[PDB]
Amino acid sequence: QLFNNSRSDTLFLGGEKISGDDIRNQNVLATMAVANVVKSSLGPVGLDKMLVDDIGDFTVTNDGATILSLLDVQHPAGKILVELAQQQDREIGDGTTSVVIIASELLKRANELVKNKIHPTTIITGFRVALREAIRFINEVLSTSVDTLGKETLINIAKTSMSSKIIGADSDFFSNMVVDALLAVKTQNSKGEIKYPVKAVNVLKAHGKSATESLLVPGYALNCTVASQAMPKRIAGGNVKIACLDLNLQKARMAMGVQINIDDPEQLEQIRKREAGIVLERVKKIIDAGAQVVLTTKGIDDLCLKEFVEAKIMGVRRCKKEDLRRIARATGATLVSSMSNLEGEETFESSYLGLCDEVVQAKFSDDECILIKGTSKHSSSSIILRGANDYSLDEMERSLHDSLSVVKRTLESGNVVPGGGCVEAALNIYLDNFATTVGSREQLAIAEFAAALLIIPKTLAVNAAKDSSELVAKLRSYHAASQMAKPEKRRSYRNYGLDLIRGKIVDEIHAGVLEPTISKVKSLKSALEACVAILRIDTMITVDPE
Amino acid sequence: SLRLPQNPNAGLFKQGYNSYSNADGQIIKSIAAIRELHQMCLTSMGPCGRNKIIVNHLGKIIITNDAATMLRELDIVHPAVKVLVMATEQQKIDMGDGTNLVMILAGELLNVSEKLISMGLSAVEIIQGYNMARKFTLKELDEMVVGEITDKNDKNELLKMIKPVISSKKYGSEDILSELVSEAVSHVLPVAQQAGEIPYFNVDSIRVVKIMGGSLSNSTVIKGMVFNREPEGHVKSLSEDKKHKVAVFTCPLDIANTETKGTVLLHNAQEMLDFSKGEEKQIDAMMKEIADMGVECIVAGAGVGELALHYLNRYGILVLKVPSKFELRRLCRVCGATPLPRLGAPTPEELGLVETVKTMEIGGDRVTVFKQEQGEISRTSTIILRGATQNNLDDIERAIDDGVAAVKGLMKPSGGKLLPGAGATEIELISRITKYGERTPGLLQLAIKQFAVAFEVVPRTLAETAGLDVNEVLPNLYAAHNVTEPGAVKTDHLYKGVDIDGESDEGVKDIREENIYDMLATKKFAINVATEAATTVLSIDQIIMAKK
Amino acid sequence: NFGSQTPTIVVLKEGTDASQGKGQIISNINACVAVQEALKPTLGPLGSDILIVTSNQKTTISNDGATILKLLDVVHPAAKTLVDISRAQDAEVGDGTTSVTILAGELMKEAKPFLEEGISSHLIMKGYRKAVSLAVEKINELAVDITSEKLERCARTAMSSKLIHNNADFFVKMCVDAVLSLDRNDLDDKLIGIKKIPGGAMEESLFINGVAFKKTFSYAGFEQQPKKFNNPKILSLNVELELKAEKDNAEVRVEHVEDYQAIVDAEWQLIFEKLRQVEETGANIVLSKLPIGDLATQFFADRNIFCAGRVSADDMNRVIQAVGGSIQSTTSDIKPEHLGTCALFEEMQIGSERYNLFQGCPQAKTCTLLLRGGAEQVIAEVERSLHDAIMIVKRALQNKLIVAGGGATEMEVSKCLRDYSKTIAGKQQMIINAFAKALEVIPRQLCENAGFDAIEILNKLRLAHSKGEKWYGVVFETENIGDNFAKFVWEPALVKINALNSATEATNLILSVDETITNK
Ligand SMILES: Nc1ncnc2c1ncn2[C@@H]1O[C@H](COP(=O)(O)OP(=O)(O)O)[C@@H](O)[C@H]1O
Ligand SMILES: Nc1ncnc2c1ncn2[C@@H]1O[C@H](COP(=O)(O)OP(=O)(O)O)[C@@H](O)[C@H]1O
Ligand SMILES: Nc1ncnc2c1ncn2[C@@H]1O[C@H](COP(=O)(O)OP(=O)(O)O)[C@@H](O)[C@H]1O
Ligand SMILES: [Mg+2]
Ligand SMILES: [Mg+2]
Ligand SMILES: [Mg+2]
Repeated sequence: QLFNNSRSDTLFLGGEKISGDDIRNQNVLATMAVANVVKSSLGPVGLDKMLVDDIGDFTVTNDGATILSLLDVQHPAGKILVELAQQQDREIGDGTTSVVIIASELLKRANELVKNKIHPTTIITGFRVALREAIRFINEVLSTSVDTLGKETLINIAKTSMSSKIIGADSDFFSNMVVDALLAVKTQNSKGEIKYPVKAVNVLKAHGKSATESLLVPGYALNCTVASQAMPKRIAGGNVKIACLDLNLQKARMAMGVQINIDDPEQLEQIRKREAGIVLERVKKIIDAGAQVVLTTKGIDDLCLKEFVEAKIMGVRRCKKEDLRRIARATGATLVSSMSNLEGEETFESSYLGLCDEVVQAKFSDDECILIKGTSKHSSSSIILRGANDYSLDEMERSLHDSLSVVKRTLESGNVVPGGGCVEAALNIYLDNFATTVGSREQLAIAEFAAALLIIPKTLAVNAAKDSSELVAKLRSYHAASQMAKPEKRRSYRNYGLDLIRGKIVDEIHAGVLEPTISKVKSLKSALEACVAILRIDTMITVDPE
Repeated sequence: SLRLPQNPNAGLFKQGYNSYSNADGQIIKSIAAIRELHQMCLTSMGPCGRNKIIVNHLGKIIITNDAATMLRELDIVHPAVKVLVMATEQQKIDMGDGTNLVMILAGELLNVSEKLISMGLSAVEIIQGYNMARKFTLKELDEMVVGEITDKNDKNELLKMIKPVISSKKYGSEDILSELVSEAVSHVLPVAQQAGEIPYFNVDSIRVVKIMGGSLSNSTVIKGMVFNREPEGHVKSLSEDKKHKVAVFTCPLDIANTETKGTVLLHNAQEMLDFSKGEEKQIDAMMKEIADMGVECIVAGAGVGELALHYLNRYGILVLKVPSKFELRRLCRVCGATPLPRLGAPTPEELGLVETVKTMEIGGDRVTVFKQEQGEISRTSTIILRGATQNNLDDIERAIDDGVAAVKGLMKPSGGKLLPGAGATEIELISRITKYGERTPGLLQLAIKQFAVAFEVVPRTLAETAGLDVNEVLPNLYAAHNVTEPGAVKTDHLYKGVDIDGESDEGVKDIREENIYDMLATKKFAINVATEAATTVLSIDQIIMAKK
Repeated sequence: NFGSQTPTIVVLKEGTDASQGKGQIISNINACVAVQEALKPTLGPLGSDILIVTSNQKTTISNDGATILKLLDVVHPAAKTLVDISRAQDAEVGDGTTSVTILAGELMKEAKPFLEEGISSHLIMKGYRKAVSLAVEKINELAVDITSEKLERCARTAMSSKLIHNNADFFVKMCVDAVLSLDRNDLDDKLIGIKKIPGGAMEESLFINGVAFKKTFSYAGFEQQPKKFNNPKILSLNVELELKAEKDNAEVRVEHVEDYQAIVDAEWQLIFEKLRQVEETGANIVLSKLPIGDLATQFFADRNIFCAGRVSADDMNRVIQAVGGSIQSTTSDIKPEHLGTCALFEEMQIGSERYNLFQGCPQAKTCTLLLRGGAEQVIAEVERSLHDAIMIVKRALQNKLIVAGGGATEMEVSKCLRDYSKTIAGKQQMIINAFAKALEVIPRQLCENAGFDAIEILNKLRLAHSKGEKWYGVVFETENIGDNFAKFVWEPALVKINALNSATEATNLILSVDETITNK
């Protein structure tokens, strides 16, 4: 911090050498330097940010998942928090902003314990006994989500994930959208275990009216253009057959290394004809099957387009692999990589075709989308987001994508807990009485671990531009009486948090904000494992590149 | 197509010259340029105001919460911002009180004018609007005045004067800082009750000497003055009573050499023998007439010779150096002596009266003190200001200059004419000026209306700096002035104001019992010069610069 | 309009630093914590020293807060408040500079998380300014009104954390006698002026009842004079004793050649007349600020009269108060009564440098010891250690106040602040308790340098204040904690009052600042 140290005094290293508490201080400032951009983005009162790529392009982002991934940091101690933000997005999909703040403060608050001659091995042991004591207390205080006869255990869950976004005001409209979407795309596996594949719904970047008037599609929406303009755009009538092909349908050459050689020039035209005919024989049998709509991964040549225009078939090129599996899964078809069977003959059976009620191509602000609705075998869903531009919709795309992961977890695990820093304030009262029981040096480690957990409710008040100590002192008073509740419900002074729009302490159950308990579990372990990685480092050895 | 003609007929003037007309939103930019440094003044008005670090190119740092002082060092590019610098500089020179206010108002009048020019009001009508508001503003300040001092010297009355002034600059503790000024003001004033003489007071009388070390509680009020000098011959505690005499000479204590080629000339050995002893006997003979008058300390104006020093410390005459003009003039006012440049006998009527001259250790260096007693009082007293940080000595010293400048406000006008502080004087003008807009017809009513809206910045600033939410504290205070028919006739709703610390809601428990008020003479010229700052910026529609 | 560019008018000059945001005041705190880290391990007797070499290649070694920050040219504006606090305590006291800086550091470091919260700046300053008023009053109760038992113990603690602490058995015996020569209400610091002698060992020093000044010039008749006078007599002069121009001019007209011989003999006549008046009064020692020529020193060399010159005015003022004479800038007005006397005179070889010793006076106002050492930093460290200790025993004579050392003052004040915060007002309970545990940084680092664990110490201090009413503190010898009154460790209270007032003024100065402007 003060000055640079001596460069390899009687050590003979090509790179730099540093040791002592100086690098330990640099890791604290390194974790705090990358955490300051995450501070202002926490809670509903947080504001968004924009990252410029020095080419004019910019992107608005609130969550610290992709912000820290875009910020190219060269200090390796900061890379662990960068990967921690990416790690938490994969498993849980929510709380990337919280683990960076929690992990940074645990290292910041533990920095005072370093110069007290408390070893890091004793500090992490005091943190770990506080962790498993906190997990059991979280397992005591949580609650199942069937919860009540009315739903609204899913309408309220969406508000927590939808808060701190541009469309947080429209969360009342989008709360019904996300719950209706994930209940349509469920599946069955492992003999009774229900799964909810995230990203299976199609998020379209449309422009137009507003985010409030975003129409929920009762079915999947394919984002691709029509091949020819002379084709029929709208196909009515029930039992519309869906064909999902992937083989190469355009005219292709012979095998990858063979050479066509012929002596008799009479058959030179005939081999040209059958190469043009062998590709049309495949299109002939699809017309015999009567598939109104056909989808292909590869291209579609003009030799095939004439047959679809004549027979009124909807041929669409330039489909992707991951989409057609969901089309076949929803419409009831099966993925056809090639047309063949166990016998030597080549044919096409009608069982490979799907079924849907209606297919309509719609265009909105230079965005052609094929609206497939009314799947008979299994339902599907897609959300057409509408806003100002593509870069504003990227925040909405991440806002919706994080909302599916949160609503995924509350259905997989019915246990939930209230927001507003309730459990973060409750663990402090639980750990203070436990810190005195253990006696020896781990009291300060467990105590300072509890003090670091209060940063989540404190940051909600700091970013709100209000008085923070009064809200924290009132939240401290109610949680202080929870441990001394004196059971005989009348077990009140629990399940309360901050209300920032009004600045009062009210019941979070009635306010309608909840979060699954599994997000709290994985966030605490991943935050502490990152804290263990930084505390145990003593000396750095940076080797310059050759 | 690839390149424009790049403004033809531009060679009329130099390439460095640039024009800036009212169009293209440039008047909005000049308001935004004021908004850059105006927000710096928001954190610096009030008792909870925060000082500012200003590192000059030389490295001399001054820490301060005032505006006129901070704007001296900053080199400004925008000319419209320099109007505020010289407007606050005029405020400091004349009255020495109320400069943050000038900036705050002259900046908010340009802020509300941003809305007026955007609506479509012509610039000529804007100046007529504020001028008609100014005549009504200065009229009502004389009407809603309450209280008066009526006594030049009193222990309790000065607490009402000095305390609200120094409360902005380095609040700290109230009693220890206020007593140093109220004690020193009584020493220098020519009281002379029941004589009919004109009062007189000088800003240069009270002066603060900065000494490092100690603490703010150990500060004392010295009757006389002090320098960091060393006696040459000997030091003396001077435990002898029966007061000494003082003789001041502006010329050096040496032989008056010829101005034109003073050179020795010795033709023979008889002159060589007597020339060495002649200088000794001549210097000794001049000291006999000076020594027989009973003088024991002489203040010299320039360098003193060694031969003259040998005969001065023979009889125990103290020597003091004052190598400057103003340092020598300030000392004569204490003892009341009349200097004469001649080396002869001081006149007995012109000899000064000083009882004791002590030399003690305060800041580790040698200092000479000239404390008088209750008998034979003197003027131009000093205040020993002790502190730890030299930067804090600078700002506290200028707070005494602001307090001494506030004492000047009592001499010229007929009396004190105090006003209620803590935003009460600003919030009262909002209702009076708003009613004045309803009485006058014409398109100037919006200018009168926005002039009242600009006065909300004083209660809004004190509520923001006090760590309170302005959305709840401000409209709660309007209820005291929106009210009618309430019991008491002798109405006491005028003393309601903001509060920095304490009760909820905020209307302060009067500014009364609190003993905080404002001066009428400060508010008169502040609103006058603040309106002139907004007048000159709004009246100009084209700006021309050079080299940048 | 006059140009196609139309440049946008910037408010400030080009190159001016940034402005309001998040982290401005935190950078000033971290800047103070950075400077505070360098002075951190230098606390207490079991600390360390700091080696600094500036651009001019001047080596220096020290453990002080004023000297370390003096040589370091600090350009950061908020960090120079520490230079100021240290300088201030040194000036008014000369001891405990570091303590003040570490306390200033921890109050600002403790104010860091409150500034991250929504606490305003004035609320934190009101807590310390209201708490420091009780700390000053509490220290007055901790201090004693001691008058019995008639200096020795106060000097041993002031010499800590530097060289001569281990040699306190020899230096404190003669250092107490330095201030006893000074009478009340004068306390002249220039009389304790001590010089440098490169060469020798510190153990061979001795106490001197007078002055010892370097001649700085080799005269032609220096060896002829005797070095030992049984009953010497000192007379201070100021006239220049050599053949030159008389009074700032030189112009002599001579017409006749017979008078040209007489005017030269007149100059030779008056110069011996000037010297004969010095000879007739019996002045054995002659001293003058101005130079003395070879003509005068050889005239004095014949009849056993020592002389010297090339001395400063500060040295001359110390000679008068030692011998008790006066200054006479004229040879004709010399009388016998104004001549000073002493017991004996002897010029001794000290580090390849000659010094004129005076000693054995019945009443001497001067104490001046020769500092001999190996390196130039050894003699410098012995000077600064004595200069810090001499101020403590100096001001101990001004007032008799004694408080317990070893970090005992901070713990007793902190306990009452915790009781005062427990009672009233709610909001400031966190601030005062934060000031309480932040005030305990002095015994915190004092034991970390000793190698002991801080948890076992700090838990023992709090729970044992009931029987350890006021004199409860740390003991380094027995590796235990006990009463300091039995160990005879004492320290005045003036270091404690000026430390808290300077530290409270230092932290409150920049806590009322949220800006940083740097032109050019
Ligand atoms: N309406 C609300 N009221 C109070 N606290 C809330 C509210 N919405 C969210 N929070 C708090 O914000 C924290 C993180 O919110 P999150 O939705 O993860 O933000 P982001 O989407 O930016 O990651 C949660 O721990 C929760 O307690
Ligand atoms: N303790 C206090 N309580 C209420 N109001 C105060 C207090 N101290 C100062 N004020 C108000 O704050 C205003 C600040 O005036 P200011 O322009 O800073 O004076 P100065 O010209 O000395 O800088 C004053 O007019 C006064 O009414
Ligand atoms: N003999 C001693 N026993 C215990 N503590 C001591 C002793 N001498 C000094 N101290 C402690 O050392 C601290 C610092 O004093 P000192 O070393 O004189 O100055 P500095 O603050 O510059 O290090 C004091 O707070 C005092 O309590
Ligand atoms: Mg979220
Ligand atoms: Mg004022
Ligand atoms: Mg010391």
